[PDB]
Amino acid sequence: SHYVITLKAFNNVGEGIPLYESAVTRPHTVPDPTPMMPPVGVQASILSHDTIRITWADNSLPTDSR
Amino acid sequence: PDPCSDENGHPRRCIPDFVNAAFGKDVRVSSTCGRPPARYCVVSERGEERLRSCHLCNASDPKKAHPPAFLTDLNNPHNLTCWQSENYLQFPHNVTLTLSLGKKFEVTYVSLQFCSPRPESMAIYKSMDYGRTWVPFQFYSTQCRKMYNRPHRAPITKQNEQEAVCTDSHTDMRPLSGGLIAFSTLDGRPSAHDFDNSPVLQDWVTATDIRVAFSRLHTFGDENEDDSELARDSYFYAVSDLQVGGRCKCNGHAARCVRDRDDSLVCDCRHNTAGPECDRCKPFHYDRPWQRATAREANECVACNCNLHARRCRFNMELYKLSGRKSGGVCLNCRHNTAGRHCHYCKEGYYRDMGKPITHRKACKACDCHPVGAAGKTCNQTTGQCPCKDGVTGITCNRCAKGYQQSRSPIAPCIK
Amino acid sequence: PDPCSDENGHPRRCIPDFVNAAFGKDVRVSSTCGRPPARYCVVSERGEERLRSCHLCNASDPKKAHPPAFLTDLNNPHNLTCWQSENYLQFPHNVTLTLSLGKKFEVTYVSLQFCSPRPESMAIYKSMDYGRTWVPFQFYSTQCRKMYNRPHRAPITKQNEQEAVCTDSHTDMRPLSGGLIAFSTLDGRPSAHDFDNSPVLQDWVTATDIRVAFSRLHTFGDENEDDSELARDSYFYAVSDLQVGGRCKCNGHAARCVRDRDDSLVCDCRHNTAGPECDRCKPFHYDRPWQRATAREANECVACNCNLHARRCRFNMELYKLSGRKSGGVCLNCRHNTAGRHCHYCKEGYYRDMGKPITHRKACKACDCHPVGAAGKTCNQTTGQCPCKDGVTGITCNRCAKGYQQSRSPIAPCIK
Ligand SMILES: *[C@@H]1O[C@H](CO)[C@@H](O)[C@H](O)[C@H]1NC(C)=O
Ligand SMILES: *[C@@H]1O[C@H](CO)[C@@H](O)[C@H](O)[C@H]1NC(C)=O
Ligand SMILES: *[C@@H]1O[C@H](CO)[C@@H](O)[C@H](O)[C@H]1NC(C)=O
Ligand SMILES: *[C@@H]1O[C@H](CO)[C@@H](O)[C@H](O)[C@H]1NC(C)=O
Ligand SMILES: *[C@@H]1O[C@H](CO)[C@@H](O)[C@H](O)[C@H]1NC(C)=O
Ligand SMILES: *[C@@H]1O[C@H](CO)[C@@H](O)[C@H](O)[C@H]1NC(C)=O
Ligand SMILES: [Ca+2]
Ligand SMILES: [Ca+2]
Repeated sequence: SHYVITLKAFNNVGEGIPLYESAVTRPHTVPDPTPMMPPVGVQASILSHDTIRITWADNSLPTDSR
Repeated sequence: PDPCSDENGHPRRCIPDFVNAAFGKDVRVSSTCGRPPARYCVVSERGEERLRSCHLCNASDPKKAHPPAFLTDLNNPHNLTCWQSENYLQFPHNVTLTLSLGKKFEVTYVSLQFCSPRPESMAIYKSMDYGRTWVPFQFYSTQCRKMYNRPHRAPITKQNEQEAVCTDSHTDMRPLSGGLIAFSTLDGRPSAHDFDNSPVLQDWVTATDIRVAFSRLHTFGDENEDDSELARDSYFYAVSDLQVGGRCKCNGHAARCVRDRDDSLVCDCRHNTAGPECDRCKPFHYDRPWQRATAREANECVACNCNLHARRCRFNMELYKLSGRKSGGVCLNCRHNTAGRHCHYCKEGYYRDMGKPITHRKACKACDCHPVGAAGKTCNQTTGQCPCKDGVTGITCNRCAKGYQQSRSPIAPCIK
Repeated sequence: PDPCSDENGHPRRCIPDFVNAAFGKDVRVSSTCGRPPARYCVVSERGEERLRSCHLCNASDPKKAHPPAFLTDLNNPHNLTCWQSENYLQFPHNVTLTLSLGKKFEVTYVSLQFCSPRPESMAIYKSMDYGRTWVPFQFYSTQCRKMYNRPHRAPITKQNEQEAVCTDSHTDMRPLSGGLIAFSTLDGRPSAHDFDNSPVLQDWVTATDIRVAFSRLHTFGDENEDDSELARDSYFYAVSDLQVGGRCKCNGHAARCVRDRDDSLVCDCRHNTAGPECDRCKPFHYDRPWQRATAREANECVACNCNLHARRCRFNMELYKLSGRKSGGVCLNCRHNTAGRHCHYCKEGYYRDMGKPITHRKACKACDCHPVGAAGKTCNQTTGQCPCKDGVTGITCNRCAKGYQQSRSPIAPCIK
């Protein structure tokens, strides 16, 4: 957020002439989620001139929407 | 001492201090009580009952008057001073307040502290030109549709952030005294977070004059009763404090705004720039296209280099494109027989002196090619040899070769 | 124009001008005639006879008054102005004069010009703090032993030059008017010749306040006679001129003392120093330990170098010792992923870009080592090669080698 700060000098008779200044507060840091393990055993199997089938495995797999 | 200079002395973004631009400035209003002197009544609510205290507004008496100067004067909570409009100026009739800054200001807020209850309908207007045309800034009403032809509680669209929005917020009759309406210019605007890179919102905050129009006032519905005088005298617009906060628009190239020779408020431009808002660039500094200053990059105006041979330089877009967005400043009318954007070169009928550099005044010696000896006037630039005809041995083609005798023919000057 | 700068602009020892620090300053005294107004008698000796002229001291009348302001005012031989103590304030009773400079001054002398005869017993006192504790400076008496518990005519010892000494010098009743007592702070002190290198005497000359106490006055012995009034009225302490000479203590780093924001006398420190007496060093200048300036060596405070990556630096004694008394400034909390007292370096999980120097922002590129391919995260700094497992050909260990196929095992990613 962008705040506007005002400073006044006051006594018993009242408040004096103000002095203005503005500042933008620094954004809160957000921790990044820890990453997952990438797939293993990635093998390319050439079938034709325009088709190649890719096969991979996952060590994390012992349900999920991954 | 200078804020524009870094610790080493490198250029950095310059911003003028945040100021209430309204303070001590003359405001033109449509109505003021006292001419002729009329009675006004203050309404006060306590519990379930309403109380009225009637006073007189006399423009001549300083303690009884409420002039427009009471809007812009110092706000003191101990001794409040407010301006007061003429009694019962209800819709269609309106009460307007025009404020002229006389310069482009990047407005952050427009606030109003009321002595009387806040209006049912109020609108904030701005002027890009110095008062010619008016563009709405913000609307406040119970019926945005019926009053100001705008949607009620409309969310800020990314498609048009340069549009004034209407809300029923801050319009409540309570508090009947001390009510505040403060308009945040960058409130709700989706790209406000990246303001420095958003020219759309940079233009939105810009205003030279501010006009606040009070269209409809809050009423209890007792004005149409048997006694109209007592009721209608207790409805009026009164404001104690008017604050237009924001910094002087200097596009990040000035730390302060100073009054010039014609008594006009202008930025004290830096980073080799000129203009009322530092929008353009100082003469002989057209080496780079003008760009507004950001937090990370100073965006200073780059000086031309003509090696003290030209007084005027021009910007070339094609050359700036060919340089890979580096430099595009080409010098105009190069003096001392020089050429190129660099402005150092030699000419025909002339040859370069190897003893002195190209930057020197006597860089090109005269090539005195004989009119009957030499074929052409243009010679060899590195050695200084004229194009001789009939194999003439002369440096400037002045002497016939061995065995050759001088001839009468202009085609054959030497004959073997 | 600046005395701190040399002809080329190199640093040199700065000394404030020699001033009478007492001049025009308020002095608090214990007694003054006129309240109530009393009679005083001036004694004058001519030949073998004594003569007395009695006058009146009236505090209200300007021509008859002798206020403490008459000590510090301009000394005029044509029109002398002296302060006068209350009549007959003989031992044990004393008359003291406290002078507050409000700053550390390197005192060269303390002088007193008397209107009445000089005292039989007088003492000069100084204050290191601003008046809390008092340390003796010099004693003057006929009986140093009996009066001030100090040896009479004691020679200045090399073992303790910071000790006040007592003498019977300058105590003589003659002259009965115009008698002078001037105390030389560095008189007789054995190491005074090498003052610049002697901190013991540098501390001795230092004082913030000066107090002179008149303990016993000279008498003829006629006060105890039949008529006490006439006799006792002719014995009093009177001083026309009080001079405290010396330069402002700025340890050779300032040419003048200026009053600050709180109206306090402070040195205008130079050579990258700060402090009331230039005793400490300006922030970010802790590259060398603080040292007082001498005639041959300027002894300037050396600036830290963090290559614009750190705002705060600290002094390390061990590093200063390891450098051979050259430099000992180590930068604190190095920014932009740098290390070292120099503050330029690279980190693990990262490698150096050879195209740009170490001082550049983008000096270290990210080392994106594959989590299943590479063995470790830390790579080769000069080439940018991750520690590959099973002979992986990839730069970041991303592709299997020739003949090798990708495997399910986390230990063996590629199998032949
Ligand atoms: C107050 O109003 C009356 C209206 O007739 C006017 O005559 C008078 O001058 C005003 N008071 C002062 C102090 O001017
Ligand atoms: C105090 O308020 C009254 C209100 O009428 C005004 O006339 C007066 O000038 C104010 N004084 C100051 C110093 O603001
Ligand atoms: C206010 O009244 C004036 C006429 O007095 C009119 O021109 C204007 O449109 C009205 N409305 C606003 C919002 O100013
Ligand atoms: C001198 O002293 C007397 C003491 O009674 C006093 O009344 C008088 O005012 C003094 N003289 C002057 C000029 O004040
Ligand atoms: C001259 O001396 C008398 C002594 O009482 C003093 O009152 C007066 O102020 C002196 N004048 C100057 C100019 O010093
Ligand atoms: C002077 O008298 C005071 C008391 O009035 C006493 O404190 C002090 O010790 C005496 N001696 C000196 C040298 O000040
Ligand atoms: Ca006010
Ligand atoms: Ca004097």
